[PDB]
Amino acid sequence: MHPMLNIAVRAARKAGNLIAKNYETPDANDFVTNVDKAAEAVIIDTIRKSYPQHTIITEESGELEGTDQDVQWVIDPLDGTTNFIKRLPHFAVSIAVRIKGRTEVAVVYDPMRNELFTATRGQGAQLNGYRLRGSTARDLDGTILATGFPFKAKQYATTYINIVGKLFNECADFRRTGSAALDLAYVAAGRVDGFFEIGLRPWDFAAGELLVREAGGIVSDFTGGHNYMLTGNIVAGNPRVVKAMLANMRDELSD
Amino acid sequence: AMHPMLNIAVRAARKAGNLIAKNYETPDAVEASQKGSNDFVTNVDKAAEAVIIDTIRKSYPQHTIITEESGELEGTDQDVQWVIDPLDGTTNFIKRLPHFAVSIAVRIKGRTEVAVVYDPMRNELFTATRGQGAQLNGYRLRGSTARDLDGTILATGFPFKAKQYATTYINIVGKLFNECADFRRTGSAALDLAYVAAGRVDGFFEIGLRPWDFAAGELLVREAGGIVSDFTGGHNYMLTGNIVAGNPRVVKAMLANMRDELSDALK
Amino acid sequence: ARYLGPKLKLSRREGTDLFLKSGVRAIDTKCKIEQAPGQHGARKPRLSDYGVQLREKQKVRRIYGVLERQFRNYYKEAARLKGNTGENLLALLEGRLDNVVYRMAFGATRAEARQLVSHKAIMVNGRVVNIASYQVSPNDVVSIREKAKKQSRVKAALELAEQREKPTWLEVDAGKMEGTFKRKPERSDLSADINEHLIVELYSK
Amino acid sequence: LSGWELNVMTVDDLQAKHQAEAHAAIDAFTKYLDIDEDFATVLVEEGFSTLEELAYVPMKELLEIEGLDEPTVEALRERAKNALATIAQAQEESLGDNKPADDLLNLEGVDRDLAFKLAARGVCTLEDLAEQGIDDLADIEGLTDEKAGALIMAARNICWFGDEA
Ligand SMILES: [Mg+2]
Ligand SMILES: [Mg+2]
Repeated sequence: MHPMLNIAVRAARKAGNLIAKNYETPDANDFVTNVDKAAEAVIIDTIRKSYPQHTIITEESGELEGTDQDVQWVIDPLDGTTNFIKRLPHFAVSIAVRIKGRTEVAVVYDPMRNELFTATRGQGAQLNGYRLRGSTARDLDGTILATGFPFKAKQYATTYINIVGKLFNECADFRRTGSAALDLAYVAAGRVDGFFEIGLRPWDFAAGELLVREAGGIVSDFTGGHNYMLTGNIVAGNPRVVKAMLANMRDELSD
Repeated sequence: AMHPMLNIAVRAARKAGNLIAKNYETPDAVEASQKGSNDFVTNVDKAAEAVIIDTIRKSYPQHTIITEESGELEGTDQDVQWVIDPLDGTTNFIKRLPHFAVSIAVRIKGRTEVAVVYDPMRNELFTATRGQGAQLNGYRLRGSTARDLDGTILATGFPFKAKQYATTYINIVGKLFNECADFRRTGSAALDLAYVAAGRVDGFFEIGLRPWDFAAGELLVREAGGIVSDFTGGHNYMLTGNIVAGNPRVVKAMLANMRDELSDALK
Repeated sequence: ARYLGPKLKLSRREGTDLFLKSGVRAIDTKCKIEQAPGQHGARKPRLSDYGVQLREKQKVRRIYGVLERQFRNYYKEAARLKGNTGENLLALLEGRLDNVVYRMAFGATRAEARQLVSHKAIMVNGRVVNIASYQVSPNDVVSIREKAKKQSRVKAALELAEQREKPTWLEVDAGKMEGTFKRKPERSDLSADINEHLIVELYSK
Repeated sequence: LSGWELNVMTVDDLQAKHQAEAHAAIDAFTKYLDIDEDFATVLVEEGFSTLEELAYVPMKELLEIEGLDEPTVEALRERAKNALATIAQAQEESLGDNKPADDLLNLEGVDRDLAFKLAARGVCTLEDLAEQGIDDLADIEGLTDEKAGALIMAARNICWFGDEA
């Protein structure tokens, strides 16, 4: 399980170097698609150096299939592109190594803050040399919830709003960064207790769900099942906050 | 050259930021010490405050200082005030989330004269002085170029200390979410204002802010081409803790959008 | 769960002297355990590290990137050479082209070395002989073709060789993008965590 | 700094186990010594850890050493019957933490062997079953994704859907 993660972090580092080195140029969505494509190119071409047969799933061209269909590689060289558009330095590359339909390795890497969270079954979730723990919460008092708004699917918003409302009457505060993968990485390092999102897509949160799970946490769809892999209505965290949040959010189900 | 008070303030901010960063890597020493309704004041806040005050007293033993902790320490020359937040978003620090900043502003005769905010993690230093403008590590700051509500990113803070208005706020939130593009919720009004100055957010609004938090950002956005106002265009914000700011056209659109949803308590 | 029962069965199914009991008297004399004193005595043909020997064989094969058939061919070719076989193995396996390629960084891996030798990117004696199974005699110059020295692959691999351990026995010319070899390295300039005398006794017993 | 690789396990507990492991089993040696503290210590020159075979040695061992008298060896053989029965009983006890409860047995798709499998991963309660996804409850010898799926669903009904216990 070492060499897979080895190639993973290699491609991650090269992609982050490219993204940052480019980010040092001025401007005031052409450029972001340009750099997204260039990062994907460097990523995949560095990949084909080893196992040019695993099936890559990007976020743009569906599933770039391969001849060794035992391993899928979920890729997003940029998440929450809005950030890189508007100069806000919060974005990370997300690589996920999945097998047989489930995921085994995951690496999220923020170039700006130079953070790098690795995760794999059993061997845990590390931050450049840290046995992560998740948060320590057991309730929804003095807690933080990394939220997310449907900036493409505003129809839920209303009931979503209701959730927010009720959540605000229960929790302590909210966050919003736009990089769902970074929200997941933050709940992995316990930087924020609970995470939830309405209608996400596997290419982004594939690595992040593996992160939060490996860090002693658990994920779920809005209705407690596991159709999140196809529905992306994520709710994740350590079981304590997950219960404390689901108990109050399920009663407003609309998906 | 450079503005003198600005220079001494940025020295103070550098020292304070270095202290905060140095303590950020030992979460076993900084504990959670709550003050009000989820406004922690850890000992590290006290240490940074003392460091800043000491560094100032060297060059102005006579200037009255204001601080959320020590209230108002009078000085023999109280025509000029030093407003400080040694830490903004104490919650973001206790969760060890690496997004916070120290804020130092100097008012002269009531009108804010200079302001600085410092994020040690990303190592970003938003400086601003009236009559010279705003700088981010050497780059001028002209805010967002937005002129509508579409594609606009709105930074905001929630009244998680004045939750009575929650519904109201949430109400307007919904309204906003019908026109804007996306929200941002970072947890430090100073840094949010700074981002407004850097155009990294197309605008900002908040309810229930202490007078010692926007004083370091309102001048920032002002000399950053943006504008601030209360929820109605007046100037009672300095007392209502209700701020709305951004580039002028976006501020106009936001005010015209919010004026209806507004609960008449804030008016 | 306390081991207070059969000792013959215990130390025979484990078959080794784990030092559970102090063992004050000679163990083999107390009962007929599989282990007899004077190690070289009861099993007169016995090679130390009897189970790891083949693992280290697969290690030298993974660093050479070669197979067993050509290994035994080199073995029979080296048995004809007058001299110490424990060093002639490594000598004849060092006089090849792909090894000095891994050195001079045409391919940063001996497998990538074999690829580049099979990719028509190795001019030897100014002649295209791409079969990797030749013994390019020492005191020879080899390079990449004259139309490919601006590539990303060539510049990258040559800088890589520059960043690896620089051989005193192979003049690597990273500007000239080539290698000149004089003589196979002797006992002094090879790896010191390897077995060949044991391999020689396994191939010659 | 030292260059010498290091190992940090213990200094008082669990450290004799490296070298003083065949003389540190406080139960039997001291349970025989409390009446031997008047007589003597025990004979270390033989291991006798595997007491069975090395107790079937003639008078030689019993003549050479004192304290292990003939009635002493016979009474201690009865006590070693107690000791082998104690080993068997410890075997029995080491197979006790699986926790088949009504809250963990009668659930849909749960036979007693499903209890033994779920605790075979280390699940000694019902909440734990509700603390894993299909990916993490995997690797079970005869548990697919849909069975474990509906089982997680049952756990989250009895725990998190009705939000009860
Ligand atoms: Mg993406
Ligand atoms: Mg403060």
